[PDB]
Amino acid sequence: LKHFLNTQDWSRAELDALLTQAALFKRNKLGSELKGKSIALVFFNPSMRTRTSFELGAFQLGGHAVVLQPGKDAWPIEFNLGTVMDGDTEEHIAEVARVLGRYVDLIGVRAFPKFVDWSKDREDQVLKSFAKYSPVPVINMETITHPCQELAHALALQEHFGTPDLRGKKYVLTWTYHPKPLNTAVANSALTIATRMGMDVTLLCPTPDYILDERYMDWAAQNVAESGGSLQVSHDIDSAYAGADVVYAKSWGALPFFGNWEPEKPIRDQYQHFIVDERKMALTNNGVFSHCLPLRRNVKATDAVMDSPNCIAIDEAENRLHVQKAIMAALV
Amino acid sequence: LKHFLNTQDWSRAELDALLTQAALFKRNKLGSELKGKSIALVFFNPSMRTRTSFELGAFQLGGHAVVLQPGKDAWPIEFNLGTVMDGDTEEHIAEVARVLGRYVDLIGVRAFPKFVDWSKDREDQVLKSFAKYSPVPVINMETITHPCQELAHALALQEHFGTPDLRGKKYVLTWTYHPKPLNTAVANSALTIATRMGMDVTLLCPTPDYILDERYMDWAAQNVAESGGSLQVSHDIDSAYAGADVVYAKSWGALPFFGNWEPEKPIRDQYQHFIVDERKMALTNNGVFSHCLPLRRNVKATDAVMDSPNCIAIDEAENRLHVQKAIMAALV
Amino acid sequence: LKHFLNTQDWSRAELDALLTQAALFKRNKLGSELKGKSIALVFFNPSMRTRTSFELGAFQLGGHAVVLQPGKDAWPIEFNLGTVMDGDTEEHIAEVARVLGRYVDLIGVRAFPKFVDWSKDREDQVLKSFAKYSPVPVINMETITHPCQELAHALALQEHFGTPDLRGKKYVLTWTYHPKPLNTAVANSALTIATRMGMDVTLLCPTPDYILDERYMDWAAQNVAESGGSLQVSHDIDSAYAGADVVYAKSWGALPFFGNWEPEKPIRDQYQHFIVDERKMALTNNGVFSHCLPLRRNVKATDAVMDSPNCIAIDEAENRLHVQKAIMAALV
Ligand SMILES: CC(=O)N[C@@H](CCCNC(=O)CP(=O)(O)O)C(=O)O
Ligand SMILES: CC(=O)N[C@@H](CCCNC(=O)CP(=O)(O)O)C(=O)O
Ligand SMILES: CC(=O)N[C@@H](CCCNC(=O)CP(=O)(O)O)C(=O)O
Repeated sequence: LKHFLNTQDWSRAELDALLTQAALFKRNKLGSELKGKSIALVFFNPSMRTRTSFELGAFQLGGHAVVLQPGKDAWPIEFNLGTVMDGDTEEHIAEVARVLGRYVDLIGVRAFPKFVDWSKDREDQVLKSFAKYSPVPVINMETITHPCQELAHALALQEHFGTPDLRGKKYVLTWTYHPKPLNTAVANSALTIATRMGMDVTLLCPTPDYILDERYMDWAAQNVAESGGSLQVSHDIDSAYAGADVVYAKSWGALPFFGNWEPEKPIRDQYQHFIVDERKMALTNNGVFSHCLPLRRNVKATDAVMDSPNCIAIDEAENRLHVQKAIMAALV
Repeated sequence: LKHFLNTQDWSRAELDALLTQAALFKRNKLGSELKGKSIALVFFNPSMRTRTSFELGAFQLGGHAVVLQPGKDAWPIEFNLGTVMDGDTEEHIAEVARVLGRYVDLIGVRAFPKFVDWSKDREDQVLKSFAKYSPVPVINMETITHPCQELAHALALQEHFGTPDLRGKKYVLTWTYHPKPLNTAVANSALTIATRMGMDVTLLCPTPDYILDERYMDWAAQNVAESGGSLQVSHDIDSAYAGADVVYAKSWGALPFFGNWEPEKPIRDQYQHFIVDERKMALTNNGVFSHCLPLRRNVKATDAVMDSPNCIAIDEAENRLHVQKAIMAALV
Repeated sequence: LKHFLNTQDWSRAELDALLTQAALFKRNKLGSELKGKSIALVFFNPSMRTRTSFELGAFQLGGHAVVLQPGKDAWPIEFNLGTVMDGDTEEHIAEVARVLGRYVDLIGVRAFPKFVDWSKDREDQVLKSFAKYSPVPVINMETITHPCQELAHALALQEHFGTPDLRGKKYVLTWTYHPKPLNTAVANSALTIATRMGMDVTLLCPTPDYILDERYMDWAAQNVAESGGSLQVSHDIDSAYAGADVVYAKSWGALPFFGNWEPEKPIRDQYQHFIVDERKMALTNNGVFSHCLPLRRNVKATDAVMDSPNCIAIDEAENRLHVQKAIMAALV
């Protein structure tokens, strides 16, 4: 059974076919690819774009999305095997995925890490469990990676440069400030897709403590080798932005401080100057800027940057709708 | 771009066309005016009728409504300009409205005042922000006015009297008791639509402290002058109800006590006799009674009044569905 | 007006027609029985299967379900008559049911007992109120009985034995452990449907304190007399399971301890050995096992039992979709 858990699992030809189908759906939004079909959107965390885009996408293709929120409207789910369920969990994922599999044709899942132990969060237990027990295709709506965002981001870049080939472009994935420590998912996905696209990638962050999990650094290295791009970690803002064609900002908490955020709070607080402003964007090569949203203005990016004609964040957000429809159509 | 923020913004011919389209939809509920289209219903406060009527209306016209609840399922939104977003707000309305504008064809918004500072609440910031940044038509699902309710109310009155012309009718908008201070929205809208319809309007309330914001008193005066009706503020129950053709009850907190409700609590508590009972309705001219709902029985109106054949509250509530479909069809 | 509040209210011929229509819908899932129609699913308690199955069922039949959650998204409702609504309740069921009746064609309701006074919970006030004031058919989505579950359960049994006639089969409805006291609804429904099907039923529970309310014991006795089966209460595990063809587990709090759960906590804690494991299932006559879900593994049933080919819980859960579509089609 084929799922969409990570782009890294898909071949380039498959990914390209997805992006092309996405571009096609953007031209002809109404279709019958999901006529009489349905998808269960299981959210363990908040969402505005994801929930809206998937719901509308199912509708535009003649299908129906059922939005569920365990612990809110649906019952809380257990994921550990062989444990004695006497805690807050009412039922086990083995039952949930099998039942849903009798109702819907597709299952989307969103589950952020708990932020207490990266060792456990990095295992992607929720997503894997759904993929393991579900008799129907599973779609990652963001767990520790965000493959749907990668494709929306990629398509938006191809549309901006007027070509499917982004090789050679200088891509800067930069960390930015935020009062609280966030999921690395989007950062991990950006690194993954930018290198898979064969761009010259620079991971710009404050200190080595903010470097992404080895898993994704390794995925990127393997991708660079296969696509002809390049990977590089930098802590110097000015040299990073220099001549950049793309600047993708995202904030995340240092992995080494998982479950121990108190001491890392004073650490990030002294780097809020990583905020993407006009000055830093001025060093780029008339580069485009984007963020996955939700973004806090004057914290992650200044108002000027967000309103500049070079910010393609809205286009990228719109593309979430088109690429997800391509993914559902492919899996169905 | 044309929005439906307040009936006061629309011409009489436009309003009449809306009410007639509403009456038409009531006869033929299924249509294709919204085929393949969608509306984002953004609720910042609870709702039963509004959410249900809009959702079904979109469905009956071949479209789809996506229900969102910032702070609940969607991310909390910021509205102030140029501020440093380091508080509870994750993203700015500028982004939210622009993103939604890439997904849906219409945006409905419901946001009650915060009840801390009327000076700020009366600015209708949420609604205006959506209308400002949204590339698609915005619909007021109740903020400080409730235009959708005005039309449902108006249509129900025209159907009751068997005519579109309500000029000459004596209309009594009366305050009623409630343990807590409420939004003036419905009261403001009633005053607005009743005068726009050219009726002889009497705003019956306990003391001058309960008179509506000048903005709406002025809208009503201008409406009276243009339609040939009349406006009047009264604090005497018996003289108000006398010979009335319509009695519309609603409770609201005194504007002068915004952000300082403690001292106004003992003030309303001594006027719970404003409750619409058989006695007061007996003074009317076989007048009809209505309320926007949700209504607390034996507090705002007695059981007898609510069950009398003269209560048209259910009909008015049903009409929310029909007029809103007319509004969406017109804006699309 | 015909509602679906309990199977006990329906004749055998009607019930059989429902199960047959259900089997038919399972073969041809898409239809037009609810084209342009809608159902309001009012949930006062959590749900995953019920909400999903009804929502999809409405969609597959060309209709639309509107999901509501009083106190969450919709306004809190009052049910007592003639009371002064100055509490947490904003509106009365008389208004709610009448309004909904102007919007939707069907009303589903889910409302578990409050667990403070069985004398009040057993009156089924919410369900009855909706059925009383609603101008359109009402469907029990589980209150103190769960008729939709009975039919899903019944159909699954008929499919398992390859016949509509389950007379003669030995049916064991057994109590099982759970850290907290639960609703007896499913247990009451199982007893009701198993006897209505004319099986030899044994209610296996720890002590006489766990025997179901007389109402359902009496329904079962009347059913046994009419169908030719048999009813029996047992407290001995081994003799109960012996030669059983069906084993339906469910946990519930002792009725005599309603509103006084502290002393019954230590009572159930000494019977967690009622958990359906391989040993007990080994005594059966190659009997099938099922549970309504959500089920806690290793608490209500061991992992081995849940994964055995004799567990038909997933099939039964799937059938919720098919029988509910038959019910809606019949009531519409
Ligand atoms: C700060 C926070 O917790 N945010 C998420 C945003 C994920 C990307 N954003 C989306 O997928 C858009 P939506 O569907 O509206 O959430 C994160 O940092 O991982
Ligand atoms: C007491 C309270 O906060 N209520 C609101 C009711 C608004 C009119 N009522 C509606 O639009 C009906 P629904 O969509 O179900 O809320 C108010 O007083 O402004
Ligand atoms: C422990 C608990 O409170 N549970 C309920 C389950 C009812 C049957 N189960 C269902 O109808 C499935 P769903 O629609 O997902 O709830 C009870 O014991 O009465």
